Amino acid sequence: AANRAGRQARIVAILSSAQVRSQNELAALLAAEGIEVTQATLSRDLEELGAVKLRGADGGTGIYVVPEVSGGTDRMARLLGELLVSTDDSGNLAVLRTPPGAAHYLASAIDRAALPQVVGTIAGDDTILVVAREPTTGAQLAGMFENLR
Amino acid sequence: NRAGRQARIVAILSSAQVRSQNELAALLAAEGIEVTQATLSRDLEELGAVKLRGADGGTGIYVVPEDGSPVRGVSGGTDRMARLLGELLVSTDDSGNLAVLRTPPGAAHYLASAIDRAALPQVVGTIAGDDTILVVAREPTTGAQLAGMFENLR
Amino acid sequence: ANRAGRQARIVAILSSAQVRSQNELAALLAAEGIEVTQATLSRDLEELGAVKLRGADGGTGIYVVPEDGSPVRGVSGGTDRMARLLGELLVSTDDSGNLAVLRTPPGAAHYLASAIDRAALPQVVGTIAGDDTILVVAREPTTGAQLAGMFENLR
Amino acid sequence: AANRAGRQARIVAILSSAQVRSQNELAALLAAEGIEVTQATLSRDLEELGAVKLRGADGGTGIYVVPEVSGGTDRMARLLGELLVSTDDSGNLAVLRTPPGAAHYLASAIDRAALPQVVGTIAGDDTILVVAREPTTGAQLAGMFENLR
Amino acid sequence: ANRAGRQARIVAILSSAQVRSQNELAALLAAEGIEVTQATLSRDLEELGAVKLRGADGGTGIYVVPEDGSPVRGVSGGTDRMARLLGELLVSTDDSGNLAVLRTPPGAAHYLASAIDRAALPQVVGTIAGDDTILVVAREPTTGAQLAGMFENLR
Amino acid sequence: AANRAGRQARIVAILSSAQVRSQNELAALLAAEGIEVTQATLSRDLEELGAVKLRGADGGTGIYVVPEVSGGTDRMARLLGELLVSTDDSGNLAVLRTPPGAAHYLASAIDRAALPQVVGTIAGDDTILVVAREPTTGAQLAGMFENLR
DNA sequence: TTGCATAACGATGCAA
DNA sequence: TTGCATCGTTATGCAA
DNA sequence: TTGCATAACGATGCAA
DNA sequence: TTGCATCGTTATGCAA
DNA sequence: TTGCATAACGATGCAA
DNA sequence: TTGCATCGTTATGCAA
Ligand SMILES: NC(=[NH2+])NCCC[C@H](N)C(=O)O
Ligand SMILES: NC(=[NH2+])NCCC[C@H](N)C(=O)O
Ligand SMILES: NC(=[NH2+])NCCC[C@H](N)C(=O)O
Ligand SMILES: NC(=[NH2+])NCCC[C@H](N)C(=O)O
Ligand SMILES: NC(=[NH2+])NCCC[C@H](N)C(=O)O
Ligand SMILES: NC(=[NH2+])NCCC[C@H](N)C(=O)O
Repeated sequence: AANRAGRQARIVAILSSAQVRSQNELAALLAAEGIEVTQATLSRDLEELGAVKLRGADGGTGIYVVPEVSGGTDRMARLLGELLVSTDDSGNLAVLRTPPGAAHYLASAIDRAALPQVVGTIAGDDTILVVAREPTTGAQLAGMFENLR
Repeated sequence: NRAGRQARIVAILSSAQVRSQNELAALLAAEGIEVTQATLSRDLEELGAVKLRGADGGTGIYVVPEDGSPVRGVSGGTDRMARLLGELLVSTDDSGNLAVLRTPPGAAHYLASAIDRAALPQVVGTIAGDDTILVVAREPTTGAQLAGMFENLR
Repeated sequence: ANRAGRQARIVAILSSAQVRSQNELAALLAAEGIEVTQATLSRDLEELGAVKLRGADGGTGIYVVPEDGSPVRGVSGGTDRMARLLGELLVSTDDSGNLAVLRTPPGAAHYLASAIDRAALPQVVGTIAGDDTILVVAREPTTGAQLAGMFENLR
Repeated sequence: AANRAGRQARIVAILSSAQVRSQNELAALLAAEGIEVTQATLSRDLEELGAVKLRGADGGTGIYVVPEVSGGTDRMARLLGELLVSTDDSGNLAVLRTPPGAAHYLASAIDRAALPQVVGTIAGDDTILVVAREPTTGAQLAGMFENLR
Repeated sequence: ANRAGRQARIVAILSSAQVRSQNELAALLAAEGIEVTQATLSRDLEELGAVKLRGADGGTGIYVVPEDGSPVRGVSGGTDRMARLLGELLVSTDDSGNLAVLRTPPGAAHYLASAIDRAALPQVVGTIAGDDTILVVAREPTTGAQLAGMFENLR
Repeated sequence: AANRAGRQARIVAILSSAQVRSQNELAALLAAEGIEVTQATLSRDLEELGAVKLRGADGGTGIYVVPEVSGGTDRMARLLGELLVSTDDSGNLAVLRTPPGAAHYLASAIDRAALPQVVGTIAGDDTILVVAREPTTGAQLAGMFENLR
C-alpha cells in the first residue's frame, strides 16, 4: 500500500528497467511488489508523469517511457519476508541464503533500497554476498536484515 | 461412458487394493465393464491416480487423492507454480513451439525453477534468462497453447 | 495520391494541426479530398513512427512524427544504442526455424541482448543470453533467417 | 563406491534437487558423482525409501519424490580432483579457479559438504569465492582445498 | 571403384604425395584413371576428415588425414572431451521441433554446453545453458530428435 | 592499434576462447577490442602462427586453432572507459558498477589483464567484486581503476 | 547386498 | 475414444 | 484520490 | 494495400 | 608490414 | 551420389 507519489516513483523505476507495452503489464509489475491499483489509476499516473508510449519508424506498438534512496526499503523488507532463508557473516560480509533461483531477485531489491551501510551485493543462485561499508561489519548487516525480516 | 467408468474406478480404488492396471481391468469386468489396460492407463493418468506405498512398502496400490494431498509429499509442485505465476508472470507471448514468459527483472530463474518442479507433461524444458523464460512445448502442443495455459494462472 | 503520397499529406497535416485521434486525422484527410479508414491510418502512423505526445499532466497526446531529431528527452535511440552495440559486438549470425542465433565475444552476450530487448523490435518475441550466444525468437511470420539478416545488416 | 545407506542419502538429495522421471535417469545422476549401481538396486533403494512416482490430475508419467552435513565431502573431493585449477586467498576469502562454466558445479558440491569453516560460496563462471568462518582465514581454506585435492 | 573405394585411393594418394588443393587431387586421381569433380572431393575430404596442415610460417597447407592418431599438438579431442563429459553429465535428452534439450545434474549445464560448443558440431547452430538444462538448436534439415539421439548415443 | 606481435598474441587468446570459423569472424572479434585489420593481414597472421582450420571426420567446415600477463591491460582500460560506472570499496574488496549485463564482460577483461594486486573477480549482472591481494586494499584497487579509466 | 536376466507392468503411435 | 501391438520402465528369482 | 463500468481509441487476421 | 469487423488497450464520468 | 583488389580455393542447393 | 554453377572463404601481387 503506497500513495500516489510513492507509486509513481516506483512506476518511473519500473519503466526504465523493463519494456512495458501496456498498462495491464505495468499493473502486474507493480503487483509483484505488492502495489495493487487498477488500470484507470495507471492511466492517470502515466499522464501525470508525462509518460509516452514510444516507438520509432516501423516500430510496432510502443513501450512506455518517461522522458529525461528510492524507498524502496519496503519492497525489500517485503521480499526479505518472503525469500530470506538464513543470514550469516564474516568480517565485512553478510551472507544471505534464499531459495534456489531467488538470489538475483532479492539482491536487486537490496540494491534498489540503497542502504548507506551496504557497499554492494553479488548474487549467485541461492546465495548473496552483501558488502558492509566500513566500519559496519557483516554481523551488523546480518542483524539489520534479521530485524527488517 | 468414460466419466462414468472413471467413477467406477474412483470407487473400486478407495475400497479395494489395486496393485496393477490389469487387476483393475478384471475388477471392472466382474462389475460388467470391459476396457483394456491402455484405457485404464489413460483414465488413471486423467484421474491423477498414483501408486502408493510407505517406507519398505513394496509395489504400491493405486489411490486417487481427493485434493487432500499425498501424505507428506506436496503435490503442490503445481500449487506453488500457480502461486508464483500469480505473483510474477507479467506477460506471455509465443512463437512456434516456444512460449515466452516475462517476469520482473531478476525473477525469471525463481519462476522457471517452480515451473520445472511442477513437471508439466506438455513442457519439454525451460531456460531462464533474467526477466525472460523460454518454455519449450512438447509436440503437438504449440507455444501458443502453452502460453495460454500459463496466462490462465497469471 | 498513392500511399507514399498520403503519408506526405499526413506528415504535413500533423506538423501544422493538433491531431488527437486517428478518426480525427481521417476527417482531416477527407476534407482535403483523401478517403482512408482508421485501419490504414494506424498502419501509416506505424510506418511513419508517429507517436502520441504530451508532457507532464498533458492529457491525451497529439500525434507527431520526429524528423530524426529525437523525442524530447526520451532517447528513441533504444535502436541507435542497439545498432552501436551490434556494430561493436555482433561476431556472427546464424538461424534455424523461428530462431536467430547471434554470437558475441565471450562474456558479452548479456550486454548485447539487453540492448536488443530495450529496442523492443516488433519482430522479436524475446531473447535469451548465455555467455557468448544469444537466441532471438522471431515473431511469426518472420523467420529466424530474416531476423538474422536484419541483425547482420547492422553488424 | 558407497554403501546402501550412503547411496540412499544421496538419492534423497538428488530427488529434491532434480526432476527424476526414471530409474535409468537416477542412475545417470548417481554416476555423475561416481556412484555406479544398476536399476535393480535403485528399484530396491526407492522402495526402502518409500519413494513414490508422483503426478497430479492430467499430470503425465510422474517424477520420483520421497515424502516428508551430508557426507557429502567425498562428492566434493571427487570434483575438486577434477575441476580445481588453482586456489589463492586474501583475508577471509579463498579464491578458487575452475575451467570455464565449471564454477557453479564445483561450488554447489562445496555447499552440500557443509564445511563448518565455510560461511558460504559464490560462483561466477570460472571462479568461486569461498567465505571463511572466523577466525579461519582464506589461506587456511585454500590449504584445506589443496589438501582434499 | 565406388565411393568407399575412391576414398581409399585418396587416403593413399595423400599420405604419399603433397596435395595442396582439391583440383590438384582431381588431376592426380585422373592420372590413376578416376574422374571426379572438385565438389565430390570436397565431400570426401569432409567425410575423411582431411585437414590442410602446415606448421608455423608454413604457407598454404597440404591435405592429411589423421589415423585416429591426433593432429600435432592441437587436440581434435574437442569431440573426445565432449563425449567424455556427455558420458559423465548427460542425464536425459528430449526434443521438440528443431530443439534438443539435454538435462544434466544441477549446476553442470554450462560446463557441458561449453564442451559441446568447442566440439563445433556441423549439425548444431548453437547452444544455451541454463542451470540443469541445455537447449541445442539443430541446423536444418537435422531435427531436434536426430540431434538428441546423436547425444543419447554418447550418454 | 597494436603491432604484428601484440595482435597475434590476442589472436591466440581469441582462438582458444571462441569457435572461430572464418577470418571475417576473427576480424569482428578483434574489432570488439578496438583492433582493426583486414582479412589479408589475418591470413598472414594465421599462417605465421601455424593456425590450422581443424575438423574431424564428418566434421563440417572447421574452426581455427593454433597447436600446443597478456597485455592485455589495454583491452581492459578500453573497456573501463566504456563500462565503468562507479567504484567503491570495503576492506580488501573493490566494488565496481557497470551497466546492466556488462559485468561479466568487464570482469573477464580484468581477469585477462592478470594484475599482480588482484586475486580474483566475481561478476554478477551490473556489479563486480574485485579481491585485492594483501596488503593492497580495495580502496587502492578502486584508485587503480579510477586511474586507468 | 548386489548384479543379471528376465518377467511384469505401464505408456503410447497408429488405425479404426 | 478405444484397442492393438509394442516399447520403455520397474520388479524380482537366483547365483555369488 | 480511487475504483468501476464503460466509452473512445488503436491494432490486426482475414478476405478481397 | 486496403477495408471490414473485431478485439485489446487507454481514457474518463460518477459514486464514494 | 599493411591494404587493396583480385585470384585461387572450397562448399553447397539444386537437379539429375 | 554426383556434377554444375555459384557463392563464400582464403591467399597473394603490387603500391605505399
Ligand atoms: N545450481 C548452482 N548454480 N549451484 C551453485 C551454488 C553456488 C553458490 N552458493 C552460488 O549461489 O553462487
Ligand atoms: N540484466 C540483464 N542481464 N538484462 C538483459 C536481459 C536479456 C535477456 N532478456 C535475458 O533475459 O537473457
Ligand atoms: N563460459 C561458459 N559458460 N561457456 C559456455 C557457453 C555455452 C553456451 N554457448 C552459452 O553461451 O550459454
Ligand atoms: N565468460 C565470462 N563471463 N568470463 C568472466 C569471468 C569473470 C569472473 N571471474 C567470474 O567468474 O564471474
Ligand atoms: N535453480 C534452479 N534449480 N533452477 C531450475 C530452473 C532453471 C531453468 N531450467 C534453467 O536452466 O535456466
Ligand atoms: N538483474 C539482477 N539479477 N539483479 C540482481 C543482481 C544484483 C547484484 N548487484 C548483482 O549484480 O549480482
